[PDB]
Amino acid sequence: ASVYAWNRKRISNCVADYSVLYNSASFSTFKCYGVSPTKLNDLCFTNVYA
Amino acid sequence: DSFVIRGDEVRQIAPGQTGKIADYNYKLPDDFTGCVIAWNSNNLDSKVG
Amino acid sequence: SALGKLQDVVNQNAQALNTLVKQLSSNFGAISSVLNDILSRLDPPEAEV
Repeated sequence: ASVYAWNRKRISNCVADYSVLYNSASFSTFKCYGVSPTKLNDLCFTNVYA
Repeated sequence: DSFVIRGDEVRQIAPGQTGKIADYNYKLPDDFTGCVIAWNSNNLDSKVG
Repeated sequence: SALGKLQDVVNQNAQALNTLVKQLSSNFGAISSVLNDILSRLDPPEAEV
């Protein structure tokens, strides 16, 4: 979607492997703010939105 | 410490950085003292092929 | 209220202990008041702060 009408998708009831996001070189910017990128596999979350 | 990297990877030669060459190629300590020197070498370290 | 002086001393000491225990719940400007949450969420360069 466009930036004025940005698409929000809910993520729930799944096990997420974020290690394939850090190790992939396809992303020019992979920047996390309130959490370390490498600790994402060790934590549990709810209210995940993309 | 001398090496050759990309143009966009010069930000990763710093303390406390998250990056690719920072993690698997060259890591700087958090308490690092010293200077990082970078200069373009397209004229010497590149080939047309 | 005959024995108010001793009860006053006991209440002051207990209230000081309760305030000292309560002060652990404050984050003091950090992201969380729990040390385990910070150590499990962040890299040491920002977890140090």
